[PDB]
Formats: sequence, structure tokens, C-alpha cells
Amino acid sequence: MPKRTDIKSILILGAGPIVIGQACEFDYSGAQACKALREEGYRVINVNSNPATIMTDPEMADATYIEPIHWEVVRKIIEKERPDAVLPTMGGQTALNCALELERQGVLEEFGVTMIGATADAIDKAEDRRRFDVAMKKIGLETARSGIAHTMEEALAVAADVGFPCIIRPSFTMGGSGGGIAYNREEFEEICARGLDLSPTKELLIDESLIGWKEYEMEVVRDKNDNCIIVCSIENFDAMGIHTGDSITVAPAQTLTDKEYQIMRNASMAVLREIGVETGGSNVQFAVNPKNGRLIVIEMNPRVSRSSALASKATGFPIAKVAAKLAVGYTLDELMNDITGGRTPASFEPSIDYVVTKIPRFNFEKFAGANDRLTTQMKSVGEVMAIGRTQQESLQKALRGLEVGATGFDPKVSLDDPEALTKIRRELKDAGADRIWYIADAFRAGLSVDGVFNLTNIDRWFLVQIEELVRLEEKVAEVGITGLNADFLRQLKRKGFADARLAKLAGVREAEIRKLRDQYDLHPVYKRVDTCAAEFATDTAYMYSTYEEECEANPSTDREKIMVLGGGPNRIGQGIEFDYCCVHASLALREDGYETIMVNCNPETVSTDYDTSDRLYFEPVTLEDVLEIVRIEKPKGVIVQYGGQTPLKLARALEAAGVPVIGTSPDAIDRAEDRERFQHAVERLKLKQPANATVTAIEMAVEKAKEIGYPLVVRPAMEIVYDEADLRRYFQTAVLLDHFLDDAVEVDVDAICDGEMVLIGGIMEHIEQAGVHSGDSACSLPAYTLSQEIQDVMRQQVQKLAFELQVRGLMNVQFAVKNNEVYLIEVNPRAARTVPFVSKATGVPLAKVAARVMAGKSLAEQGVTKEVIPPYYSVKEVVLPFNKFPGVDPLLGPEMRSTGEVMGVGRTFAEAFAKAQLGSNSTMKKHGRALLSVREGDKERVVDLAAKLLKQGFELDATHGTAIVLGEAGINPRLVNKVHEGRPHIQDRIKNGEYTYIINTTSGRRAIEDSRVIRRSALQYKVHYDTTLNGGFATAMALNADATEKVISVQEMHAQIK
Amino acid sequence: IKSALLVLEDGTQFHGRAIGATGSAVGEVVFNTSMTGYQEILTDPSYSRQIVTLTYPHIGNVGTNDADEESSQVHAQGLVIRDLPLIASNFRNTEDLSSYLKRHNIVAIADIDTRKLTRLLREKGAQNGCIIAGDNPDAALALEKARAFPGLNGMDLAKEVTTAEAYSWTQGSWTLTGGLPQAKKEDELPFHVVAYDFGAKRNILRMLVDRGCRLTIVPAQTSAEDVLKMNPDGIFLSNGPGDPAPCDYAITAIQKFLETDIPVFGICLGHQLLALASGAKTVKMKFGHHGGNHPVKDVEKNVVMITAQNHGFAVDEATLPANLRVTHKSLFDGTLQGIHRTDKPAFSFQGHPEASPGPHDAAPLFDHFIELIEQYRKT
Ligand SMILES: Nc1ncnc2c1ncn2[C@@H]1O[C@H](COP(=O)(O)OP(=O)(O)O)[C@@H](O)[C@H]1O
Ligand SMILES: Nc1ncnc2c1ncn2[C@@H]1O[C@H](COP(=O)(O)OP(=O)(O)O)[C@@H](O)[C@H]1O
Ligand SMILES: O=c1[nH]cnc2c1ncn2[C@@H]1O[C@H](COP(=O)(O)O)[C@@H](O)[C@H]1O
Ligand SMILES: CC[N+](CC)(CC)CC
Ligand SMILES: NCCC[C@H](N)C(=O)O
Ligand SMILES: NCCC[C@H](N)C(=O)O
Ligand SMILES: [Cl-]
Ligand SMILES: [Cl-]
Ligand SMILES: [Cl-]
Ligand SMILES: [K+]
Ligand SMILES: [K+]
Ligand SMILES: [K+]
Ligand SMILES: [K+]
Ligand SMILES: [K+]
Ligand SMILES: [K+]
Ligand SMILES: [K+]
Ligand SMILES: [Mn+2]
Ligand SMILES: [Mn+2]
Ligand SMILES: [Mn+2]
Repeated sequence: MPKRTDIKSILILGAGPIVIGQACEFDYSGAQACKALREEGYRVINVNSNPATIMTDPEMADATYIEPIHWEVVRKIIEKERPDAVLPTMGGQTALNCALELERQGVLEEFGVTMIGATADAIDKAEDRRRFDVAMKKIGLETARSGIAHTMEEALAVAADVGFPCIIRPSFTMGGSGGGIAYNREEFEEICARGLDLSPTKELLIDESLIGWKEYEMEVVRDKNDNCIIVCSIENFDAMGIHTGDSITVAPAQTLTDKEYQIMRNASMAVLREIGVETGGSNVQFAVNPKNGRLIVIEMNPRVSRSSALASKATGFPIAKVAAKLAVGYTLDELMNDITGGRTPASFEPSIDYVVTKIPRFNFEKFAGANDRLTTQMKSVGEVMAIGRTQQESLQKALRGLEVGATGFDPKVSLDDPEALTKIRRELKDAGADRIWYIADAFRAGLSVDGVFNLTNIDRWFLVQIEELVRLEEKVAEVGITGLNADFLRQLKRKGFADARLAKLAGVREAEIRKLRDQYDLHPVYKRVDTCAAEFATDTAYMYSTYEEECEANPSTDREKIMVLGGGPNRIGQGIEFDYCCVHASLALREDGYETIMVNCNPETVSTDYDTSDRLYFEPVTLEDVLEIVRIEKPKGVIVQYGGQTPLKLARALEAAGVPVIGTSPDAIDRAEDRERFQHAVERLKLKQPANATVTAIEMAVEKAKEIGYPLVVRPAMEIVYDEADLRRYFQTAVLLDHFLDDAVEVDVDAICDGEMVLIGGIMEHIEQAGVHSGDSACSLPAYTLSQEIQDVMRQQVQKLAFELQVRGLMNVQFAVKNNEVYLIEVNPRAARTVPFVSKATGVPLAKVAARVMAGKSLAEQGVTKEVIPPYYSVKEVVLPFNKFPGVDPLLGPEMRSTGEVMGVGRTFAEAFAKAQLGSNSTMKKHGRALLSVREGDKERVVDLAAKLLKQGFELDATHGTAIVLGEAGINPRLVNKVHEGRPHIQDRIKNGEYTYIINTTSGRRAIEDSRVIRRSALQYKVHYDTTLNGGFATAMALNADATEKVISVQEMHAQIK
Repeated sequence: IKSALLVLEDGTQFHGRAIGATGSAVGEVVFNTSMTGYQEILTDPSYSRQIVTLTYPHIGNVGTNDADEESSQVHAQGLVIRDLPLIASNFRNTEDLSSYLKRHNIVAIADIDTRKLTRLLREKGAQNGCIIAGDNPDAALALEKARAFPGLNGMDLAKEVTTAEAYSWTQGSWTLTGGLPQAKKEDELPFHVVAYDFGAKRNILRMLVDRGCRLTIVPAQTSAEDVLKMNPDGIFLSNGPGDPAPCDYAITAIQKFLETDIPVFGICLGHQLLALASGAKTVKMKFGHHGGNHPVKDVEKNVVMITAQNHGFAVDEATLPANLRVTHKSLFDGTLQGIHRTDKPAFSFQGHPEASPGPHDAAPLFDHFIELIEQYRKT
């Protein structure tokens, strides 16, 4: 019953870099699992290619491997660590897939590695959709009419059977990856082909449609004693047909009668029992026909998930921590429930006295030709969560914490737009990311709840509530600010209305509304999360705001408090890297003696883990919400610099509102952000900035362009213009003008300044040139080409800026190196997304460090004075979401689009590079035929590359112009035709798998537009491709290395530093 | 504005809105953590004279229906909730919450901080209270009424809810497919069990019926003698409101059954009576157990069950006759939950094996009873 004695060491399989459908929730869960295994005295080993993870923190485990999550690499790790067992349920699907690969490869046997948590058979029984369907039938549970298909032939026969629309679901995939809904044969063929090739078992399940049915999930937990509990139930706001991850969801279930609930409860347990999960958690999904409660089982995920993370956050029941321990022999009855001071067991079902709401976060605006309608395949990049005593209150708070500019139910369309009812119908009928706001707009427009129901299939239970908010809004707009008496205002507040939204309606500033509340003594109270609807006391301070009577905050007067502001839901550009920083500040200052208060509402993160801080306020990171907490906490200092843009934008207002914002001042930041202020400072210091201008009108810019000289960087969707025509061109389709620095090397420098000194955190050299957004660039630390000399100037420029700007904590500076001359791109007086990377490479926890500095402790005092220059090479590479948005051109540019990153460690840049590349899921091969099709400027350089490959034994192909230059060089590639040139053309060859590598460079808007085909084909076909010559060079380099040769632990690496 | 007010014995006031009938309600105030099951809960006789506070904010999401009534009527004295939803939204709904409440003439209040009430009841223990619903609800009056409330300790509530005459019960459990079944024919039931109606829940009966028992429901005060005359295959002791202790007749009759080899089974109040009739003592719990996520361990098998609880009194374990073995215990608080006569075919359970609402985890408890029955007939 107690802990297993035959096991001493455990290998935990991490999730890898963040992708759509597989995000932060895995760092939260993995960190939990580590903590729980380390706590219990086990030897902890883990692999995880993502460096921006807390789980990869050195102190969190015994042996930490930031290596490519490749079965061959995992095998070395195993061979080297000889872990007794492997826990594969905490790293998403990557972990599931890997575990089963190692097993299949016989590695597990080879080193006597016992699979705990979930057995390979249980995992397959659940992941293989054929098996899952069988299982259901065995236990008499109902499933939709479906058919297995291993080929397109197989598939089409099913479609003929089930009819359109039909749902396509691959075996061994999650987050709807490779799936979709097919409305026609053409869509069908497309999804299936993608799914078949994506499925690790090359299998698809195709099901008849249940679209519009109610969709539910249940998070279950079972022990070796067969003890089994339902930790949380979830009702999706968006019906069957929209993936749960792309759905607005609430806990608990709302519209099920107890009778139906029990049926579902029993079914859930039956599911785990039949699949065979006996020592861990699992997510079980269902579809319910609202007209007759008909229950249908959809799937089950034999591991922790995005929903378990949500459930954990929602209930206060740390599923992963508990599951980790269950994996090692403990039973639920023996574990204590954390939040109830451990005065109650883990063996119980949580009861909550509030409503939890989750809203997905999308970023369609970054994906040009992407289809933006929601379907079974996830497209969201993040999520927000909120808690309120009521559904209305919970939903509105979430909306205002979504970080999209909503203050609640802001209108999308105008009332006096004749066409409105048309746009509205459309937005309802076929949901996009904006649907929530359209629902409100529909009600404003005269649509009934039934009308809305019929188009969205969203339960009227939810609809009626949104309609009510609307009618209330109308009242507000009607009575205006004078009509805002304390009674009415309190009603509003209690319904979740934001000051901002009332402000807008009443036609006043938001501060006006806050003043009113101040006048009325209208403030929220804080309730605590406890897992038991208050039946048992809590010693934990995990709270949410609400408009009720009794407050449970009970702030402390005893200590010096420090508040840390999170970034809300994750989005492209505002990822986990920021949370990571946030987490660190808390851990750091807490450790140091401060009472740490964390403010955030991303349910996937470690920062929203009660254990991360002294006090956790799971709130919207807004001025309103933050000021209310400050009102009562009366902290000593607030950190606004670590959660990204969200908290940064608030800085000014907070400070003005009286908040003791610490570290780099709001004004200092503004000095840097503000184009004008910055430029002006740069000057003052006499440094290099690219020639720029601020234009108003077209012709204004044509002339100014003339001045600055081409090519230009036009910022309004930022594009690079190369000529007058091009400029003009953009203008129609369309103000900042900046001279583009072609063939330049982009550098990133992270550093800390205590006003007394400046600490160089790290100088990273971008593989991709300036022009490819730093966020989407691979990078190297230390620099792999840059001269020392040039590196010294930067260091020097950094220091001047640090002081001049009055940095107090972290900063990041971006440089461009053109012709041995250094230019200043921008200054980021805050923590950058490169911070976790640098910390991992150098061994220094910059976030911790800068945190202390902001809190009054100098670098000197800390004992962190010298810049670390590692004895090894660390390479950062990114992962892009293109595969999720097939209609987009999978090409790099000045706008960031990556969702995650990986780290590669090596004795040589080539080693580090090869590791980073493999880790990024590259499909690059060591042999085959490479295709070369480069732009003019790349024409010269490409010869060497073509030479390197030949050397490597590759055979070459080339488009006309490229072949010209090659032949003129003695390199006679095989000629291939452009699509428009006829057969045999690149498209065909690609599709026919003639290449293992592609180097494709293009410059110019139409030129790109025209060559779209090759990149899309490359992506669809799985051919590794580079879109930059630099990338191409690095790739060639990596050809000489073996990423599965040597493995190293972070601990080891760290110990190599002098 | 339809006003309503709730006042506690201690003077604590809760201002909200009326969602039920017009008037006043007085009783002991309790809190129940069930997130689903409101109708069943209100309709459970064990709640008679109690004012029920629901900790789960939205109460009424699924409206109501007959199949979800655990008894002939609403026994709860009053209902206290946080939020009455705009609409009932469930295929099984036949009438919205408020309307049901009004039809059942129940005083109910919404829009109050149920969490603060919960925490208050948790920390200070149960309290008597009064809810006044009307134009100008008097706070002093309310407090008077609450203070006046005689209290549940020493209060026999079984004789108040019991049936008038005896009767047969042959209806089984509900199913999603066919709803509530047609009462079976008497020849369709191998076994014949006599159930003392101490304010029995319909689910208990139905479940027994599912197990082959034809039932004879008898008034709470029936004599062992009268019973025995019926040659019962088994004797069952229902759940119910109030204090068990004051129920001398029940205790008396049971003791009698305990002379015989007749199988005896009890649930909740039944469990307590059985303990009393056996020499054990009963106590009043600080605030009791009212919810459906309550972990109870089967000490013998070392297995945990998630159970439905509804009790304010408990059997003191340190007063248990040696003929009384502990069979189950609360994982929440260590309180006694199950017992078994070491010397007789008699056992009972503190929780509600028949759930309704709640988890089905404790249903096997019924099977031991059937076991006993089967064996007694062998003999
Ligand atoms: N027959 C069906 N009809 C309609 N929608 C369905 C059907 N089966 C599944 N779905 C939808 O597809 C989504 C993803 O399916 P799921 O089985 O959960 O796969 P994944 O493992 O990728 O998450 C569900 O959350 C649901 O909205
Ligand atoms: N003048 C320029 N010359 C060359 N590359 C540039 C120039 N300005 C910006 N870039 C490129 O565009 C990217 C984004 O520019 P930046 O000003 O840093 O925007 P953001 O606010 O998104 O960081 C850089 O990482 C870089 O590759
Ligand atoms: O099928 C195609 N259609 C259009 N352009 C293409 C195609 N394949 C490659 N290219 C582009 O052709 C360029 C190289 O042209 P080359 O100079 O004739 O070799 C690159 O900028 C490629 O993106
Ligand atoms: C979802 C994560 N992947 C599948 C497990 C696809 C990028 C990693 C290979
Ligand atoms: N909310 C702050 C104090 C918490 C207290 N131990 C309780 O559970 O009532
Ligand atoms: N760091 C971006 C990934 C590189 C990709 N293969 C490309 O060259 O487009
Ligand atoms: Cl996947
Ligand atoms: Cl149906
Ligand atoms: Cl797309
Ligand atoms: K082993
Ligand atoms: K699955
Ligand atoms: K859904
Ligand atoms: K799910
Ligand atoms: K770059
Ligand atoms: K920036
Ligand atoms: K109130
Ligand atoms: Mn899944
Ligand atoms: Mn799913
Ligand atoms: Mn930048």
C-alpha cells in the first residue's frame, strides 16, 4: 500500500516544446510529478527538450536532460541512468508516444525499466481507437457509428457508410491533430490523408456526426486498491463538434440531473477499469443528446491533460501530484488533501461553491490564409480561466482576463448596420474565435434565445444568461452614469460587469466607474478555493474575487509583501517563458523571506499552482482587478516586468493609481518602448539606429523612402518593401518607415542592471538573419560566428543603455550586425523570452537574480557579478504551428509565429545545432536528394552549400536560375521544373518523395506569393526545409554530428562552469 | 422586489430574495454540499424541520420532475441558495424550481452568501434559524422565532413523518429508458421484507424491490409482535428525521427482533436505532454530514466508498457493546459509519446506500442484507 520498495529511480518523460494542443499544462504537471517523487525520496530523472520549463530546473530533479525527445536519445539516457521505472503519463502525447516506442524498440526490457502510472497496454487500449471502440462495446457503453480505416480506400468506404458530415479521428493523436469534420469528399480526402500520415499507427476512426450534442468531460482518479474518484466534471459551453480545447468550458457540469450524472460517473469509472488504468488519473469524454439524455462515450486520455490541469486549478485538487504518488504504490486513502491542511484524505470527491470558466485564446490574426472556423482540430494557442460565485460573474471575469481587449461583451457589429443580422447569423452558425461576442450582438439585434440555440447548439441555460447581461447593458446605457446608484451598481458588479465595460456604456472613463465604487465602498471580497465547499478549513491562500458579503483574504500585517503579475492566457509571443520568469521571482523572494503574492489566471501554468507562492489570487490581470488586491494587500512592491505585455501595459496606470511598482520605472520603460523617446535617447548616447521616418500619407512615404534608402521595413502587418512600386503596392493593401539591414546578423543580449553595475546575462547569435523575427530564429550561445571584438561593442552599448535608461532588473537589447558595424534594433527594459534559455545555458537564474535586484539587493550583494560564458554550446530552435493552418505559407519573416522552443547542448555548435534541430521535430535526413531554389541574392552563397551537401553525399536538384549559377560553378544539379513550367515539377517530385531536404529562399511579396507552393508542399510532405541560407548552412553543419551520441544532464553541465 | 430574510439564532442576518412561498420558516439550519440532487434532497423526509442551505451556487438548473421525488412531499422546512437560475434546462424538467417550491408551499430564499453561512455553521455548529419571505420581513420577529425553536436534540421526528397505516410496496427503480417501473406483482418477488417507516426514502424501497423484496411498510410504532406475526423474511429499518434516541418504541421493538434469528438491516436513523437497541449511545454532531462526496472506509476490506450522507446524529464508537463490531468509518472525520452484530444477523449503515441523490458506491450494502435473508430461509 505505502510506497513501492522495488523502485528507487524514476524516469519521467517530458512533453517537449509548446505546440498548439500540447502546451504549458505539461510543465505544470511534470513539475508536480517531480516534486511529488522527490518529496517521497525517489531518484528523479527526466527528459524534456523545452528549456523554459520549471520542471527542467536543476534543483527540481536529480538528473535533468534537456535533450531531443528522440527514442534513441532516450535510450542513451536510460542506459546511462538505469532508472528502475518510467512514468510516461505526464508529458502529453509525446510522452505517450515515446514510451510506447521505447517499449517497441525493446529498450525497456533491455534495461529492466518498469512502466508505472499507465501500462503500455492500457495506453494502447485507449490510444488505439479500434481497441477503444471494442472496449466500450465490451462494457456495454455506447459509441457513435464508426469505421476504422488504414488507407484512403478503407476510409472512403466508411464515409459511404456513415455519410457526411463525418468526424475523422486518428489513432495515437490528441488535440484534434490530423482530424477534422468532413462536409464533402474533397474535405474528406484531405483530412484523411493528413491524419493517416500523422497517426503514429497510421489509423483513423471515422464517425457519424453528433455535432450539436452536449459535450462533457470527467477527470477521474483510480488507485491500486480500486479506489476511484471523480475529481471534476466539465460541461462544454460550445457543443460537440468544436474540440474541448477550442471550446469555452465550465466546471462543474450544469445541466445534468443527478440521475444522469451518476450514469456518467459510473461510465467514467467503467472506462478506466476496462482500459486498465489502476494507478493514476484519466480524462473521459462524453456526448449527451439533450433531448433524451442519450449517453455516448467519445474517448479517454490515459494521462494528465489540459483538462486535468484546468480541473486541478478549478478544484484545488493537484491531480498530477497525486497521480505521481499513485504511480509508486500509494493509495488515495493514504494521501492527504493539501488544501484542507492535509486534515482530510485524497480519497474523496471535491465539491465546489463557485463556477469555473475557461475561454480559449486564439491568434488567427497571425495566420493570413488560415481557415478560422472552429472544428475538431485545435487551433487555440492558450487559455484563460476565471472563478466567480456565479456563472455570469465567472464568464465575464474570464472575458476581461482574455487579453484580447474585451472588457466583457463588447460589440462586434453596429446596431444600424443593415447587414449585421447577416454577419451575426454567420458567426453563430459557423463558429469562429469571435462567437461569444456575436451571441451578445445577436441579442442586441433582436434574435431570440431559441433563434440563437438553433444556430449554435449552445445550451439555452447559458444563452439566457448572456441575454440577461445584454438587457442589463441596455439599461445601463439608458440610465447613464446618474442611473448608477449603489444598488444598481452593486447588481452589475455582482454579475461580473467590469468598470471598463460600464464605463463604455455610460460613456465615461473607466476611472470614473472606479471612483463611484470608491464612493460607495463597493468592493469585492475574496473567497478561497478549498476542494470542499467550505466543509473543512484551509490554511492555504488561493483566492478569487467576488461581490459577496464575507471576505476571506485576511491579509497579513506581519510581512513585507511582494506582488508578481502574470501575463494571463498564453499567446504567440507571450508564452511560458514569461510565466517561468514570474515563477522564479516568487520562489526567489519567498525563499528570501518575503511574502509572495502571485496574480494570474492561466490555468496551464506553474505560477497558478498554489505551491508557487505564499498567496495566490487567480484573477484577471487588469488594472481593476490588480488595484483591488493592492487595496487590501498594501504590498511593498509590485513586479510588472516579468509577465510580458499584459502587466507591462498596466505599469503606468498602476503607478499613477498609487501602486508601489518596483524595478525599472514605468517611465523608463516608456522611454524605450516609445519610438520617439527611444530614438531621442539613442541619439543622446550617440549610437547606431537605422534611418527611419514617420509618414502620414502615401506620397509622403514614397519620398521619405527615397531618403532612407531601400529596402524598407514598413510598420503600420509589417512588411519589407524593396522598391517604389513595392512600397506603393503595400499601401493599397494597407506609419513607420525603417531602413532594412539586409544580410545582417541579428543578436540578442539579455542582462541585469542594479543601477550600480550591469551584468551581461547572455549574448545570443541568431542563425537566421535580421528580418526573421528573433522569436522565430534559431540562436546560439555563445555566438558562433561573431567576433569577440564586435561582441565587446555590444556589451559596451548594453551597458550605456542600461544606465541611461535606468534599468533596475532585466533588460534585453536587440542588435543587427552589418558590415562589422553594429546597429540598435530595440531595447526591452524587461524580461525577454530568451531569459529561460540563457539561464539554462549559463547556470544563472537571471529572473531570480533580477528579482532580488528589484527588491533592493544588489548584484554585488548577491554575488552575481561576472558574465558566464559556458564551456559548451547551447542552441535554441523553435517550433511553428504551420501544420495546424495548412492554408498558410509556412515561411519565416519579421513577424513571430512560433509557439514553442527547444534547447540543444553540444561540444560543438554543430552538435548543439543537430540536437536543437532533432528536438524541433525536424525530418532532416543524412542522405538523399536535396532541392535548391534560391533567390538572387542567395545565388552566390548557395554554391558552397551545394558543395557541402555533395560532400555529404547528397544528390541535387535545382530550379532554372539556381542551376545556372551552379553550372557556372562546376556544379551540375538535376533540373526540375517550377509548377508553372510543367512536369516534372517540384510539386510532383516533392510529393513523390524525391527529396529529403529543401533549401528555398525568396524575397519580395509576389515572389513569395508565387512560390507558396513549394513551401506548402514541403510541409505537407514532411520534407525538412530551410527558408534561409544561414539556416541551410547550419543544417549542413549538423550533418557532421550525431545528436544520439552524447547525453548530458543539466546538473552535469552546470558543474562544468568556472 | 420580492424580499426575503434569513436570521440565525445568534443574530446573524442574511438578506436576499424570495423564490418560494410567502411566509416564515423555522428550523435547524444545515448545509449540504451536493452539486446535483436538489429535488431529491428537498423531498427526503429526513430533512423535516430543517432549513436546507445548498453550498453549490446555481440551484434549479434542471427544474424538477416527479421521478426525482424521494417522498410524497417536500420535507425540508426552508431552502437557502445562492442563485436561482433564469431557466431550468433539462429534458426531464416538468416544472421550474420556484414554481415547484410555490406549489409545495415552501419558503425559500436566494441571493445570499451561502459560503459565509456555510463557514459559520462549520465553525460554530448547527443553529436554528428562521426565514421570512414577504413585503417587509421582520428581522426581530425572525430572530424571535429562531430563538424559540425548540431544537432537534431530543426530538422524535419519526412518529411525525411515519405512515398512518401499513402498506405494500412493490415498485422498483427508475431507468433512463423506461422511467419508473410499474409496481411488480407479489409473485414476482421471492422475498418479503417488512420495513419500519421512520420517514423512509422511496429509493431505498425501490432498490429493495430490485433485489426481489416485496415490502410491507409499517408505521414507526408498530410492535415487534404485530410484525413477527407477519413471518417476515427480513426486517428493515428506514432513515428519517430528528433524534433516534427518544424513539423508545422503535428501540423496544428492535431489541425484540434481536432475540429472534430474523435478519435486520438498518440505514441512517435505522442504523442508530439498531445501535441503541444494542446498548450503544447516540450523540448530536456539531454540524453533521450532508453531502454526496463523503469517503467512508470499509474497515474490513480496506476499501473506500464515496457516499451520500445526511445525518446530524451519530453512534458513539466508544460506547459500543462488544456484540457490536465497527464495520465502516468516515474518512472525513473518523466518526462511526457502519456496525455489525457479532451475535446476530443484524447490521446497519450511517450513510445512504440507496443514494438518490449521490454515488452508487454504497449499494452493495444491500446485498449483504439479501444474503442474510436467503440464508434465513434456508433455515
Ligand atoms: N461523432 C462526433 N460528432 C461530432 N463531434 C465529435 C464526434 N466525435 C468527436 N467529436 C468532437 O471531436 C473533438 C475531438 O475528439 P476526440 O476524440 O476528443 O479526439 P482528441 O483525442 O484529438 O482530443 C471532441 O472534443 C468533439 O467536440
Ligand atoms: N531595421 C531593421 N533591419 C533588419 N531587421 C529588422 C529591422 N527592424 C526589425 N527587424 C526584424 O524584425 C524583427 C521584429 O522587430 P522588432 O522591432 O524587434 O519588433 P517587436 O516589437 O515584435 O520585437 C526583429 O527580431 C528583426 O529580425
Ligand atoms: O513551383 C514554383 N513556382 C514559383 N516559384 C518557385 C517555384 N519553385 C521554386 N520557386 C522559387 O524560385 C526561386 C528560385 O528560382 P530560380 O532562380 O529559377 O532557381 C525561389 O525564390 C523559389 O521560391
Ligand atoms: C503534439 C506533439 N508531437 C506529437 C507527439 C507533434 C509535434 C511531437 C512529435
Ligand atoms: N481565510 C483565512 C483563514 C482561513 C481559516 N483557517 C478557515 O478555514 O476558516
Ligand atoms: N527557426 C525557424 C525554423 C526554420 C525552418 N526550417 C525554415 O527555414 O523556414
Ligand atoms: Cl498529437
Ligand atoms: Cl438519439
Ligand atoms: Cl488553414
Ligand atoms: K524495473
Ligand atoms: K484517447
Ligand atoms: K465542445
Ligand atoms: K478532453
Ligand atoms: K533573426
Ligand atoms: K518589442
Ligand atoms: K444579498
Ligand atoms: Mn484525446
Ligand atoms: Mn479529446
Ligand atoms: Mn524585438
